Amino acid sequence: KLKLYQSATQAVFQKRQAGELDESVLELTSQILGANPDFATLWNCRREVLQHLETEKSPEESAALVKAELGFLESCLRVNPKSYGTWHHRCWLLSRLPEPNWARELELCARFLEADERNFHCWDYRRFVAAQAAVAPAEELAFTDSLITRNFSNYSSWHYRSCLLPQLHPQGRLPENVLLKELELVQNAFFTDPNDQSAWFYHRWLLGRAEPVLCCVHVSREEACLSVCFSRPLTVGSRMGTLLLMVDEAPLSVEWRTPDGRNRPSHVWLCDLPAASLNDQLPQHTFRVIWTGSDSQKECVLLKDRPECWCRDSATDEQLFRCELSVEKSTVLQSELESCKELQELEPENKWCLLTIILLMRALDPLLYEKETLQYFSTLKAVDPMRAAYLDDLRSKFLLENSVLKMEYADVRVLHLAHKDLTVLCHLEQLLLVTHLDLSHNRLRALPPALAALRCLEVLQASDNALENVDGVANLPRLQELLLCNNRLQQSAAIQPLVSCPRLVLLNLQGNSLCQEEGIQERLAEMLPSVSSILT
Amino acid sequence: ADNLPSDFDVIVIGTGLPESIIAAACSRSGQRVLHVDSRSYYGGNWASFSFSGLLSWLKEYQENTENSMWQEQILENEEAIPLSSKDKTIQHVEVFCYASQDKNRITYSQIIKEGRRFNIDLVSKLLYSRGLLIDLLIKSNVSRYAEFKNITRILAFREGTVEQVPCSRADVFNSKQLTMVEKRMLMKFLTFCVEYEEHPDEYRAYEGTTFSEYLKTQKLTPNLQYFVLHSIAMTSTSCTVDGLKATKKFLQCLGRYGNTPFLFPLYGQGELPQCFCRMCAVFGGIYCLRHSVQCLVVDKESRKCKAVIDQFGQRIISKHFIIEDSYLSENTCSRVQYRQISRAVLITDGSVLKTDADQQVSILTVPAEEPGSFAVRVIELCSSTMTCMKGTYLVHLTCMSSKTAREDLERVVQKLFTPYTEIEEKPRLLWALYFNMRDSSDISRDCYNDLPSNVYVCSGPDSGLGNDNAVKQAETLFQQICPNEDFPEDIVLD
Amino acid sequence: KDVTIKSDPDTLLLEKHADYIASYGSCMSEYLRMSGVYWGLTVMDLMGQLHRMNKEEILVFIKSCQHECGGVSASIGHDPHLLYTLSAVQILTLYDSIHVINVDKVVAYVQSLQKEDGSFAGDIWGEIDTRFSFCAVATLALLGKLDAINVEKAIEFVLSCMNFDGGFGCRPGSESHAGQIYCCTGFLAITSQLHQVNSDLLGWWLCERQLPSGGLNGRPEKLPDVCYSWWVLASLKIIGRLHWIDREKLRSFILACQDEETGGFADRPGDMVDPFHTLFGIAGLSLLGEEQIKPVSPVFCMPEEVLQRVNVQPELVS
Amino acid sequence: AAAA
Ligand SMILES: C/C=C(\C)CC/C=C(\C)CCC=C(C)C
Ligand SMILES: [Cl-]
Ligand SMILES: [Zn+2]
Repeated sequence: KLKLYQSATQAVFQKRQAGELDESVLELTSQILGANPDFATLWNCRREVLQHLETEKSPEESAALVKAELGFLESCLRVNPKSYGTWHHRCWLLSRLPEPNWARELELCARFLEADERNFHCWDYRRFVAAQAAVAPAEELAFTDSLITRNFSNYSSWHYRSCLLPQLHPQGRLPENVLLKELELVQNAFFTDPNDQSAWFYHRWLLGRAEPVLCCVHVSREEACLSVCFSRPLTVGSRMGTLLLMVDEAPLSVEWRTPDGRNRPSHVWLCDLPAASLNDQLPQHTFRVIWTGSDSQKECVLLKDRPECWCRDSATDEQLFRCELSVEKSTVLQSELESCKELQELEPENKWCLLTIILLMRALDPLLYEKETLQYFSTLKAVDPMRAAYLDDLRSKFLLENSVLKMEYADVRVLHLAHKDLTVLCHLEQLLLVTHLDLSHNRLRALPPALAALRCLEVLQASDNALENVDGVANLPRLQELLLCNNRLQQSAAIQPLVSCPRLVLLNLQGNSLCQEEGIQERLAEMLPSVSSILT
Repeated sequence: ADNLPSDFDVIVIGTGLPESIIAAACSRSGQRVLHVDSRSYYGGNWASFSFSGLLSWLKEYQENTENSMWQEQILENEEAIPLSSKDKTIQHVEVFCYASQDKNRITYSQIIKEGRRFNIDLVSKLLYSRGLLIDLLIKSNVSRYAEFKNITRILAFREGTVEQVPCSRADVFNSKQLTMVEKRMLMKFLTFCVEYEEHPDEYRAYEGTTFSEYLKTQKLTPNLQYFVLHSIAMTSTSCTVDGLKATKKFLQCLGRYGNTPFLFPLYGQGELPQCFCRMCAVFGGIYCLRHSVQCLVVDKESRKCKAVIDQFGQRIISKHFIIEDSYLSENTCSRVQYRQISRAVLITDGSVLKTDADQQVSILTVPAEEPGSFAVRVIELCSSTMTCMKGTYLVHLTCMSSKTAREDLERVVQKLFTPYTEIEEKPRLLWALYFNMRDSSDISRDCYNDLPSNVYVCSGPDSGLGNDNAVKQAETLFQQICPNEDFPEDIVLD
Repeated sequence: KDVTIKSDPDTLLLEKHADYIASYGSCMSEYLRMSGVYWGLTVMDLMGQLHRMNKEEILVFIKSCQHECGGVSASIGHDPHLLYTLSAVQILTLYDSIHVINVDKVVAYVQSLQKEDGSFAGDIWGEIDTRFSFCAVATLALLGKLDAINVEKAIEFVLSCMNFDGGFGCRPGSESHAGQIYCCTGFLAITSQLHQVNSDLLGWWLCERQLPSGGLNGRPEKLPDVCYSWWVLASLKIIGRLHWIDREKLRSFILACQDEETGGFADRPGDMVDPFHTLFGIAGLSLLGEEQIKPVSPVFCMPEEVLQRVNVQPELVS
Repeated sequence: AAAA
């Protein structure tokens, strides 16, 4: 069966088209609005008629029908807690009202929050009421510590804490003091219940920090080029700010571009250098880059007979892959780790635990737990097969970092990464100074555009991979040898991008299907006339 | 009362919990019932007493007549069965008054003065969140006549210290005593117990050993073992599948009304019987306190009880007769084997586990040690329970007895409290009471000598923590009396 | 740990769906018919079956909804709202009849909804929602009018809705939700701000949405919905992490959600089917590569065809 | 047929 509920509707339209901002409709609305609380149009007509007495009719009808609503709303929410329409009307109503009845709000909230600890509509409304009645952050920070102890799956709860704690205490994610505490509060959140993603996610976010920045300044004499690398991708010459160059303690206007000249947000930017900034009139030249908008400043000096000079921020000295745990912190984490291996014995198939065991090792001593970390990924890859791709790129990222750290420590520009089963490349913007890069024997399916940051790359050994795309090789100033034997370069069009490598002389491609095309050696010589030797 | 109708469908003698329930069932069922009791108060051995009421009660069991006049009323073709004329269920009544008369010191006169602020139960029992009685209370709405309060904690006494036992998800979390590792083991294992049936082969091999030998093999520290064994499972010998069934009931009760499995009637357990008696009255039941019955008038031929004769000589006819054990002659019960319950009722000036929020009903379990010794459960009541004056706690101890109540419970009491004295860290004991109650529960009806078929017997309390026994026999009885018959907002809390 | 269990519908029933949507409209759904038509039309189109819908009637209906303020209402008589405004521009954009409504008003209606923080209210009754920061930017984009608003400010707002886990919620402070990540990543793509999104982080949170049944949910501790398949995959494609999902497991789930009888797709295997999920089911398969569904745009949820025509297609993440 |  079915009831003609539409009739009441067509009625409200008629009883409106003229200007009946009365109550004869304000009631008929509750009729449809009861079943279809998502019929936004109605919440309007109602929101209309009734504001036609909130400045008109006697306060003994208005202030009265006022509460008459706060009752109706609860009645709607009861049957439909999830509904942007309802909750909005309430926000609207409780906004207009002259008297701040907020007191009863923080209770109506706790009411629905208890019924459904996972109703974002309610937490959003509470956030509203809290902001209105100016509830102290600490006050709310307690409401969460309680909702967390009783509940088993409270993500909305931890999420909120992530917003509250920052605004209570302004390296680490939170102040050493607040941090070490919050950790303990979470360490048992998942020990009590490890099948609660919540605790696990929040826990990950607690091991990181934020970034302030000019992270490198390189100057090649032969290229008469000055290269600059930023912490994150920004756009020089626009809001964010721009770059100023000071050569020999005097400004020098330069144009700034990205490797592909499209000048979109990027880690790398560069400018050409005039003869004066590189000639012999002085025993040396001083370059000083100043990024406004953060004012990060970098400065390097180019001696009379040196081919290049730079000023880079060591990933190590900047703790980008670690965090240099303070004697105290270190101990709490070292304790955090051990406790987790136990949790694994009890909960062997808990992917979250295994994973967190890895993140903990990355936080303590990435290089030390290298053998271990790799063993856990194996374990993890087995218990959680659906995230094999994820784990792989993650293992790849960490593997890269360890290598970068070794290179910085060894103080060289050769980055070895052969036989690491790498599936992706990361932090390429840290590689700017690298001259030789070996990425052969891995599972890379592509060299990425981000590879453009490698302004000193002379040789690129990427043989034996699953490379199907080599687009990121484009625009590499110093690239002279590009080895790509045995890969998956199918068509010769996949080599098109290489015509942007002005110094490319050796191009080994043997092993790719593309060599099977007829006249491939001739087609390529046409396409890359500058490349002296092209083995195919 | 001295001019009762001469006809009734069923007569109930005694106002204990079981008799009361059954009395209500039959009234709601359309049956005309006459409910009488000898005492001048409701409840039999389930009764509640003010302090003055308690003093009188124990006094009549420390002191120690031919009146057979109904004989001229026994027809030629009839036989009579004399009932008991004196109650012999309480024994070894021992009392101690440590208070000053018999920092804010409480004196004996204070208790006397405040005597009505007390409600000492002879029966020490907690209500289970989800048990037969609680449902019955709700389904019959008898609960309307009573408010309830949640037991705010389970406790364990070890190494001469009282501590709180973590038993809920929230407790384990906040606990700062369970090593991170433990919180997992416990939480893991408990989640198993509620579903122990879902893992038939996770204990199967142990389906033939001590539930304590089993818990020794599981992934539980010894600490957590004690907890699950005594504090949660509360099982004394106990079979492996027994502790599981127990812990399961505990866990399925946890949460329903609070952070614990139990409730406590406001004003005491003694209120429960009176609730059902009220319904009984509501549906036409006729009540008579201080109204004893002399004998049962058995029909010489059909051999069925056909009526009774009360103290006023009135001859009252009924179809059924329910009689609480106590009201039967030493003869009728010459064959019955009984058990004895050791009881202690202490009045103290402080909680066993001192805290900032001192208004709370907690329960402790002291595991026996001796072979024939049993598990002693001590239930501490705060004044808010409405069973004792402000500034004091009413602590009840119970256990199946070996010897006299005092010999069974004195040791525990001396380990938990210290006798008050002018020699002005555990609470102070101001007044202790020990006594033994007869346990006539779980006795086969055929053990009674010559009672007609239409005469049923209700038992008194049992040493069991809850009231499932009282509800069961009442429903069993209701089966035999009213065949193919039948026995809604929930309770109210403090 | 609460996931569904696929029974023993493993094959894409194109025609069966084609019939469902083509026969749909022939009750209480009216308060959103504009978007309703938009789902049915878009899905049919992705199935090279757009010719089975009354363009004329739809076009007349669209015009009938553009109220004298620019905004478009879900249905004739109802109130104008960004949502139905976008749904309509889309209907018209894929019907190339984008001349039926007053484009100048629509662009006015949109800017008239941006606040000083950059956000966008749903309608005149001020309902700030990143869900609407998308509708605005998407509508303008499909009209080459993305300049009408304060793009710099609208971006600042959307970025302030980023949570500790990489995702985005309804408004500053809100909880990361799948449907809200789509709108913010879609808006971030349209406004060339993807370099702000943290691909690795949000990408992880996003793949974790996939349960053992193969399906995906909208947030931690929830059941898979074939509709979150679209919303999660689309966000993944935009941020370039689509390879982090198990294409197969998901393909089986999505396929199971279809009624081998009535046609169309259902939220979960066995429940009722509707046009909303029929679109996101077909849409989801499209993003995973299917030789029977035209490539769908992971930003406008329309045929990548229709979008290459209007020459509107933000470059996604590398 | 939507919700949130
Ligand atoms: C009722 C639906 C939600 C709360 C999820 C929010 C997502 C949207 C509103 C997407 C609209 C955009 C298009 C694909 C046209
Ligand atoms: Cl009980
Ligand atoms: Zn859905």
